[PDB]
Amino acid sequence: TTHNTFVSGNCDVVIGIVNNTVYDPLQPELDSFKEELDKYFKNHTSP
Amino acid sequence: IANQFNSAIGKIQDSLSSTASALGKLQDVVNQNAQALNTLVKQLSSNFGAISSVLNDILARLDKVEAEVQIDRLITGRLQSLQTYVTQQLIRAAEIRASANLAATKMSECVLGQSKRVDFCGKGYHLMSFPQSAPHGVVFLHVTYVPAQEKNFTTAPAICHDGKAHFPREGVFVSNGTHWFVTQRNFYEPQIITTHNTFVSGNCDVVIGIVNNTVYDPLQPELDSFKEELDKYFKNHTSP
Amino acid sequence: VSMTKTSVDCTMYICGDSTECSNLLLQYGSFCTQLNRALTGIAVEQDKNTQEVFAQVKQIYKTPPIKDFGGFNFSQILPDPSKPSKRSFIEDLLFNKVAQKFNGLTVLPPLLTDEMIAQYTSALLAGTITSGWTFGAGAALQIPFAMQMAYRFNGIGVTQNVLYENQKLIANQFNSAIGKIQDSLSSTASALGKLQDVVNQNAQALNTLVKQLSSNFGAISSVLNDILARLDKVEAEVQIDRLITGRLQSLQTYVTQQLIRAAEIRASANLAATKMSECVLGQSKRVDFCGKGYHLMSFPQSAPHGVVFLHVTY
Amino acid sequence: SQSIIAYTMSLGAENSVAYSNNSIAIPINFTISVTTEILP
Ligand SMILES: *[C@@H]1O[C@H](CO)[C@@H](O[C@@H]2O[C@H](CO)[C@@H](O[C@H]3O[C@H](CO)[C@@H](O)[C@H](O)[C@@H]3O)[C@H](O)[C@H]2NC(C)=O)[C@H](O)[C@H]1NC(C)=O
Ligand SMILES: *[C@@H]1O[C@H](CO)[C@@H](O[C@@H]2O[C@H](CO)[C@@H](O[C@H]3O[C@H](CO)[C@@H](O)[C@H](O)[C@@H]3O)[C@H](O)[C@H]2NC(C)=O)[C@H](O)[C@H]1NC(C)=O
Ligand SMILES: *[C@@H]1O[C@H](CO)[C@@H](O[C@@H]2O[C@H](CO)[C@@H](O[C@H]3O[C@H](CO)[C@@H](O)[C@H](O)[C@@H]3O)[C@H](O)[C@H]2NC(C)=O)[C@H](O)[C@H]1NC(C)=O
Ligand SMILES: *[C@@H]1O[C@H](CO[C@@H]2O[C@@H](C)[C@@H](O)[C@@H](O)[C@@H]2O)[C@@H](O[C@@H]2O[C@H](CO)[C@@H](O)[C@H](O)[C@H]2NC(C)=O)[C@H](O)[C@H]1NC(C)=O
Ligand SMILES: *[C@@H]1O[C@H](CO)[C@@H](O[C@@H]2O[C@H](CO)[C@@H](O)[C@H](O)[C@H]2NC(C)=O)[C@H](O)[C@H]1NC(C)=O
Ligand SMILES: *[C@@H]1O[C@H](CO)[C@@H](O)[C@H](O)[C@H]1NC(C)=O
Ligand SMILES: *[C@@H]1O[C@H](CO)[C@@H](O)[C@H](O)[C@H]1NC(C)=O
Ligand SMILES: *[C@@H]1O[C@H](CO)[C@@H](O)[C@H](O)[C@H]1NC(C)=O
Repeated sequence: TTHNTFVSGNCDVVIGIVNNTVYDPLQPELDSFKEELDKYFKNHTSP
Repeated sequence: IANQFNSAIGKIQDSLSSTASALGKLQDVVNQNAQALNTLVKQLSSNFGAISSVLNDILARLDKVEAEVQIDRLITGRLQSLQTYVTQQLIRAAEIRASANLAATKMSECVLGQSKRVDFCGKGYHLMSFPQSAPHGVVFLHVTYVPAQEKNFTTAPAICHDGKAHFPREGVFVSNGTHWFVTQRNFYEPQIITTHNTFVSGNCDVVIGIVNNTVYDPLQPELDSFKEELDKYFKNHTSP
Repeated sequence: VSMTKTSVDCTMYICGDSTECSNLLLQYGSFCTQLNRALTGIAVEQDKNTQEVFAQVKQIYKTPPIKDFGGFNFSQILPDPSKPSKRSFIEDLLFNKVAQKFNGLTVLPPLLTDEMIAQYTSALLAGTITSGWTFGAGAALQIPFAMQMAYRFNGIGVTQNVLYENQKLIANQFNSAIGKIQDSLSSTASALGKLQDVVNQNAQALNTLVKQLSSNFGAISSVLNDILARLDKVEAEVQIDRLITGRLQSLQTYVTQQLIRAAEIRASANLAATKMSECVLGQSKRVDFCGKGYHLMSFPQSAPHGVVFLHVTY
Repeated sequence: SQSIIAYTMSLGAENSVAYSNNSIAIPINFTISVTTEILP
């Protein structure tokens, strides 16, 4: 997660850097906050 | 970092191929053993009050009754010389014992580890060390991080933003003049001050010399980008 | 750290002005070049002990003239310019508690005069209260003094806001803490008695060494000229050789006490060089190594034949 | 042209330091240094 790691600069310099997900856990929360908001707009389409 | 390491090992070699007295601490104890044995031998030529210092020169010229009065002096001189030499060597055998137990402590803490003791694994901050065999000795090539180019910065103990005091979790606050950053204590790598770099405690009354700047929050702009997208969905849904 | 240097000459000590005695000395061999070498090996080392304890910094650091320390009143341990010596109020006190002689006993001077030992102390201290620890591990980098004290607290697992929330109390404690050691040191003796206990043994060894000149060993006097002025040159030697074999046992013992104590003094000076490194040039986490408690910082102080550490502990 | 001289020994290089309650010095660069320490 972004909490198990820290950040600096870009992939040119770090010899043997590897590609992966870093899975920021704020976002699989706030996506599920937007999908709940989208349910509120879909409910607001009904009246 | 590798080129500073390789440069330094190349210099350590170039010095050991050019300077004489670097190994002087080992030369010194070999010189003591050479000098103390030479002294133990030079005592043998002493007459000590006997007719001669060659004991065969007593046993070739005197009979037992008078040879005794000569030989007993030679025993006295020599025995005292050995009680002297062995006591001098015992006192040295501890000078070595202590040098060995210091070298075994350094072998263990500096080679088999990394010590947060100052000056115990060479000068600087310790990274690692390497043992070399020397005759009757050890050499530790201690490898150390030393800070090299420095500049002045203005600093403050805390940043005040919401009347709450923010402090670094690690590092220190630095101003280049225009801005405020937070940097790791032993290398200048400034960062935007955030809730991740800084923890909070109490209020700006109590901290002597506190200063004012904003502390960045990564949540508010990101959740504002969702409020601008929310605004469109609200404006759209006026039309049906 | 040091002990009082001495040097003693076989020729003077065994022979008060007799060539008959001096030929009877030469009869034994290299003993007297060897005993000149033994005491030289101590005298070249009490300087080495002073250098390994004080020379741990390769620059001299000077205090700023302002007392911009955020509450901490170090003036008691920095210099007092009003003295003819550049020492502190505390270091003056350490000298308030603690030519050549007949018979060839002598006391050689230290390589570093006390004024130069006090100078190294004032520089190690001026580093300590301005440069963080960095004047050890590299170049000197200034840091605000109370922000150094914050690193100390962050070192002993206290969160640094606890300093900035209480810096007034932490100073009003600290100024009292350096005030209470004054009142102790003003009146108690035994607080420095460890150095006096070293000096007493070198004095008690010299008292013995000179006392042993006054001994017969079966000879018709303890005195050399009072044997020459009576017995003629051949029958005298039965007397003078007994004064030699006596006096030479006396040196062989005195040098054996001085070498064995020089090793005890070395062990105490090398421990002090470790205290100076870990307690003055840094902040150790060895528990109770820099005084009893959690360590924050320590200040060296110059004393006769020793170093004194004022350790600060939470 | 050589001579033996004699002198009061210095304690090495002088350094008055620019301390202030709001000034810090921070390193921007560093040296990896190797030293040799020799023990009997
Ligand atoms: C880690 O992920 C990187 C992408 O985030 C990836 O870099 C990308 O690699 C591809 C394939 O080599 C490149 O594709 C293009 O290659 C050249 C231009 O470089 C073009 O002529 C081709 O037509 C093709 O479009 C991407 O341009 C490149 N992108 C970036 C940002 O570098 C790394 O290769 C991955 N590394 C590892 C070790 O997995
Ligand atoms: C203190 O450090 C600051 C951070 O580096 C620095 O301010 C930064 O200056 C750079 C230029 O070197 C700015 O970069 C922008 O410059 C123009 C702005 O119109 C654009 O064309 C560029 O693309 C780029 O965006 C940074 O924006 C600026 N950073 C911040 C946080 O404001 C200061 O100059 C330093 N001050 C001192 C006294 O040293
Ligand atoms: C650090 O930032 C603080 C907030 O920006 C700032 O405090 C503000 O100081 C001003 C000027 O003294 C006060 O202004 C008020 O002054 C009196 C009451 O003291 C009123 O009669 C006036 O009408 C006026 O409102 C602010 O009230 C005060 N604000 C807060 C929330 O504290 C500090 O002074 C700054 N300090 C430094 C060194 O930058
Ligand atoms: C750190 O700063 C000090 C002094 O402060 C500076 O003074 C002005 C000249 C200007 O630069 C201000 O913005 C600063 O606040 C520097 O100290 C001087 O150093 C030189 C030798 O380099 C010496 O001749 C002066 O006597 C010093 N003056 C004082 C008052 O100490 C210092 O060089 C700066 N160091 C770094 C690493 O940035
Ligand atoms: C640091 O502490 C000393 C010792 O208490 C202070 O010295 C006293 O100062 C007052 C005011 O100048 C005098 O009236 C006293 O006679 C001083 N006593 C002694 C024993 O000298 C000193 O003022 C303090 N310094 C700082 C910078 O606060
Ligand atoms: C690691 O070693 C292999 C050879 O064994 C080499 O091909 C590879 O490039 C090396 N990787 C890095 C990051 O240097
Ligand atoms: C630092 O000292 C100067 C006086 O020399 C003063 O103007 C300034 O306000 C002080 N700041 C702090 C935080 O003590
Ligand atoms: C508005 O809603 C319609 C569906 O009713 C959709 O096609 C359109 O993409 C939406 N646009 C915005 C800007 O929300």
